[PDB]
Amino acid sequence: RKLCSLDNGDCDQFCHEEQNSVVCSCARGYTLADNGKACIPTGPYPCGKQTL
Amino acid sequence: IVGGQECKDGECPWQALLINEENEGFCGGTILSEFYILTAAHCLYQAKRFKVRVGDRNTEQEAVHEVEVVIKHNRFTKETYDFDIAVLRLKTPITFRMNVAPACLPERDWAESTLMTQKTGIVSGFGRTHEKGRQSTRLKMLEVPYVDRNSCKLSSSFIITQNMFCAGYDTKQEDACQGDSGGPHVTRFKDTYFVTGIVSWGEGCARKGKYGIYTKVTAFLKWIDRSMK
Ligand SMILES: C[C@@H](C(=O)N1CCOCC1)N1CC[C@H](NS(=O)(=O)c2cc3cc(Cl)ccc3[nH]2)C1=O
Repeated sequence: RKLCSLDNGDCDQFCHEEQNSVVCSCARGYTLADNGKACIPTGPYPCGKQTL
Repeated sequence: IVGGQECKDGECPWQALLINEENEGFCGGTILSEFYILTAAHCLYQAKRFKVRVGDRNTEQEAVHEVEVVIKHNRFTKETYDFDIAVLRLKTPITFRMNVAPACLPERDWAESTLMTQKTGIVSGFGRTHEKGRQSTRLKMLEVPYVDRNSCKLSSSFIITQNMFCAGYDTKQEDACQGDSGGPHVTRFKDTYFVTGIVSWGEGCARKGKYGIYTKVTAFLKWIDRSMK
C-alpha cells in the first residue's frame, strides 16, 4: 500500500494520484483545508453528515 | 426494511419518501441537493401522480414537495430492471434542517476503489418489515455487507448487469423489501455518507440464498451530474 492506497492518502474524502503524489479533494459544499487534506463544510447541513 | 433498526433522530437525513394521491408512501428516494432527488426508474410506474416527503421518520406524527421535472433513464427496461434510475427536480427547494440533509455524490474512481470496497453500506426506507406486511410507519435502516460479484450472479435467477451490485446477507434474515425501492444505499467513509446505490429489486425479501439488488450509482455519476444541470 502506497499513496492513495495507504489510508486514503490521509485525505478526508477524495484521493487522486497525480505524478506519483497524493492530491486530495472534496465533495460540493466543502472546501479543501490549508493542509490540503481535510474537508471543511461551507455551511450548515453539508452533504453526508448526520444531523446529530 | 426487514430486520435492521429504526433511524434515530438525525441518522438518515437524506431519506425521501414518494407518496401517492392518497399520501401513502410507495417508494423511497435520496436527497441530492435542495432541488434534486435520486430514485428508481421503476418507481415511476407505481403511481400516476406523486409528491416527495422529507424529514418525517414517523408517517403518523408530522415537508411535502411537488415534482417539477421527472428525468428517467431512457434505457430503463421493465424486463431486467437494468438502468433502474431517475432524477426528480422539485418545484420548491428543500430546506435543510434536523432530519433533512443531502447525501454526498462521490467522484467515480474513488467511489469504486474506496467506497465499493468497504465491508458494508446502509440501506433505509419505509418499506415492509416482512415479505407479507404493511408499509412501515417508522423509517428503518440496515447495515448490509457488499456481496462479491461472482457470489451474487451465482445466487441469482435473473441477470446481474454491470449497472447493478448486490448487498445483504445470505442466511441472516435482514433485507430491503417492497416500498423501499428507489431509496438510499449509502456508504460511510470517515463519518461522511456517500450515495452508492438505489434500492432496486430482490427475489422476495430476506430469502435464504438471495441478496438485495441495487442500482450501482458509480455507473451513473455523469448521467446524474448532467440531469442536475
Ligand atoms: C425479482 C424482482 C423482479 O420481478 N424483477 C423485475 C424484472 O427484472 C428483474 C427483477 N422482484 C420480484 C419481487 C420483488 N419485489 S419487492 O418485494 O417489492 C422487493 C424489492 C426489493 C429490493 C431489494 Cl434491494 C431487496 C429486496 C426487495 N424486494 C422484485 O423486485
